[PDB]
Amino acid sequence: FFGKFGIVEQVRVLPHERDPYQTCGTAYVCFRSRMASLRAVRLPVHLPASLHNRVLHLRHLGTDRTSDDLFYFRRQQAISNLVAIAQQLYAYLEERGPLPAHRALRLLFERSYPRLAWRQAGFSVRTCCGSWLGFFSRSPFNELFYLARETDREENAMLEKMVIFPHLLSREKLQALLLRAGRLLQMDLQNELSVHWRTDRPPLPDWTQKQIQLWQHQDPLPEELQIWSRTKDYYKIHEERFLFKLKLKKERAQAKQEMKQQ
Amino acid sequence: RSRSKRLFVQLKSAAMTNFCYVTRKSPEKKNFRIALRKYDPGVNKHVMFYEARLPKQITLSLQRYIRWTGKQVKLLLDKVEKAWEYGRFQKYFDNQAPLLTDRRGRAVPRYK
Repeated sequence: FFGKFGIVEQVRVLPHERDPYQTCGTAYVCFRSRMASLRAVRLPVHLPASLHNRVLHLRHLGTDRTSDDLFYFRRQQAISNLVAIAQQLYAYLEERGPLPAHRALRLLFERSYPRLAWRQAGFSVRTCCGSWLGFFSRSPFNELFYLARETDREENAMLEKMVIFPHLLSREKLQALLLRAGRLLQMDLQNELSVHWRTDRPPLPDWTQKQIQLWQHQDPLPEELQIWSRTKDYYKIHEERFLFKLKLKKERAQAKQEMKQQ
Repeated sequence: RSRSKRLFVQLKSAAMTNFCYVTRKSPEKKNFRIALRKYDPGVNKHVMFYEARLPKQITLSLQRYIRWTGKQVKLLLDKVEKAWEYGRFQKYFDNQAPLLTDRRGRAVPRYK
């Protein structure tokens, strides 16, 4: 995991007081570079179910910087706020008709995390889309709204001369669109936590990939050794039909591999 | 143990039905070709039959040794291959060996 940020000099995991084969829950990661360590400390580490769904908390020993353990839930709140903002803007357009951008945007509010205090809607937009233009141009919000001409300075000037028009939808279509927007934002949230560990790294030989696999899975034992487990009580060991079936399966697999090659 | 020197002769049908009769002939007539006109049930009448040229043992002990150690498995794998190429194990209308093995890996039912 931590190779994504630079060269890792060492990783150590403290054993449990009562079971040296298990961990107490603490580890130390020593990096080659200060910048790499500082980049690594920024986000917490979310683990899958097989690792008990734990969220690992990181603490830099040279600067006291800590990971942002509330990132996931704050982003979930931001996504809910964005969906609410879209619904509010659509309702405002349905009531007052087409509206200018700089006046419509000031009618939209979000609820802060975690206690849900009303706020001017400017943070969810920049945490989920980066800007109001991104919000409008990214799907499925461009299926709800249509921007029309009559840096931050460019953004403000560009919005100061627009009118937001609605796409006339039914209740069911709008509800489906809102659910779709929520799902897509959720996927965006998961991507940044599950970035791939081979990003910007050289390819690995087949032997190296097998060594990587062996840390998690063991290859099946050879079938020639396995055949001896057929008990004499019910089986005839080394039976002709059984061995011919094995040969036919091997031939079929080789033929399929040849087809794949060609 | 019989001590007769008579030669065994197999008369195959000339109708290509694979039907045969069997008899014996004197050793003096080794190079004499026997031919007869006899009934052939494959075609339902009398056709010609002609004598043919007719150009180790796998015992119980050898079978047991192979199946317990599998050091000369090819001998029986060849018989399995011949059966497979001929048309055994075709899944249908076959009471004897419809399948190579059951789902659990046994070669059943025992038909021999």
